[PDB]
Amino acid sequence: ALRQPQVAELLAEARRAFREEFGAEPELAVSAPGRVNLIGEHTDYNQGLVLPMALELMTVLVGSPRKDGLVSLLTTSEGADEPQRLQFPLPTAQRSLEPGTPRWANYVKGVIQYYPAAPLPGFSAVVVSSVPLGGGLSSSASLEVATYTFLQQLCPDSGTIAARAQVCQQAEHSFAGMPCGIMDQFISLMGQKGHALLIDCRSLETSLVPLSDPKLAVLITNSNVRHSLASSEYPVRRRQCEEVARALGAASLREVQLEELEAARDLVSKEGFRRARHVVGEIRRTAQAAAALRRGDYRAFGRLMVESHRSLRDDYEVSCPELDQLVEAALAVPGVYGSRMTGGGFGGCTVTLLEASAAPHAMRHIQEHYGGTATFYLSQAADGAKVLCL
Ligand SMILES: O=C1CCCC2=C1C1(CCCCC1)N=C(Nc1nc3ccccc3o1)N2
Ligand SMILES: OC[C@H]1O[C@@H](O)[C@H](O)[C@@H](O)[C@H]1O
Repeated sequence: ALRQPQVAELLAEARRAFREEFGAEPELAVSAPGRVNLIGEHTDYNQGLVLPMALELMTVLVGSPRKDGLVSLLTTSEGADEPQRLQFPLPTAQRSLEPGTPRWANYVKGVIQYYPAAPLPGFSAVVVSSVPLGGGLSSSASLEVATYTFLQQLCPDSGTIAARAQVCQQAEHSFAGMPCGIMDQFISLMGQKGHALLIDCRSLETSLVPLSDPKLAVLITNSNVRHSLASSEYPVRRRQCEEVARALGAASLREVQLEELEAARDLVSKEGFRRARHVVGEIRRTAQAAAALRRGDYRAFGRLMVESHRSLRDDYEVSCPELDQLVEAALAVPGVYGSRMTGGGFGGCTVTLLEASAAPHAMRHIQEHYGGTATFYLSQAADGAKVLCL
């Protein structure tokens, strides 16, 4: 059985908690979703192509401006580290915000710190989410983009959608010590109901690709494991990629194709060569997968998904036995087109494209084959960041 999601239920929860917490009805509501990457993994920081969609799993901030220049936060999200409440003054020229405890508030502090428009007033907010915290569906990008979307109501920015992704990304880098690409923040902002989003991470061109055929489902399976390497080995992959680009005199691996890589094998470590083969291959597969998805060629799409996983398992070596066993189980189920790890790896989630009617059978079979305890979301493509005046 798939874990259910909510929206107005989250707003009502947010709202009740805020009224209890601050003695007044909140003035403002925002939402930003988590994401699944359908294909195009470890390409965003390589100026590659990614094809994410926004989930119905989302973060909701409910708040009001203050006159006293301080920020007061409650989260009801479980899994959030103690305390559930934090207050801090706004940063100034003299005194910047600092990352620390509790860690959940670092995402909000980071976005406030890098917010490009003045004057930013203080505010009171309640934070809720259905995005499982650090389960591999970009809970942190959902919190950053919801925060960003809230600040825009306190003090409108004059900029682009990418500029806002970059701020949220700077918060992730500087306040959470995770040097991510733009994919997660970009999809949280840019998502549309019934669409995946093709992101060119070189040009920052985006295209909404239809994905709401009722005979098709996206099954997210959470391994409910996260090896420490998810955190430590992510920045290592970015450096090895930079090292290969650098060796080949390329601005980025986007500029490099397997032929040029094959010819500069002497110029690069055995592992360097493996990381680049995945990225160069993964960029190709993502363009092929976009072309496939448009035609409604799910069989081809699924094949490209399996190739992405094999590449991530063997060349990028960012899978783990848990994810591999989850992908093995999925590909054994009749009506499954394809399965792969999604996001950073070393745990988190798999994404499976399958005929809707196969989902019940696939969930039973994945669970019985999974040596741990799997969690399931059946995900339609959802809207990106929204605002509701209360
Ligand atoms: O420990 C890690 C390791 C790296 C991945 C990651 C975490 C934690 C950090 C804060 C405490 C819980 C776990 N949280 C997130 N994301 C997040 N999204 C949130 C939305 C609403 C409220 C709180 C939220 O925390 N990501
Ligand atoms: O495709 C791998 C992805 O890993 C995520 O953890 C990261 O936040 C994204 O920016 C992207 O690099």
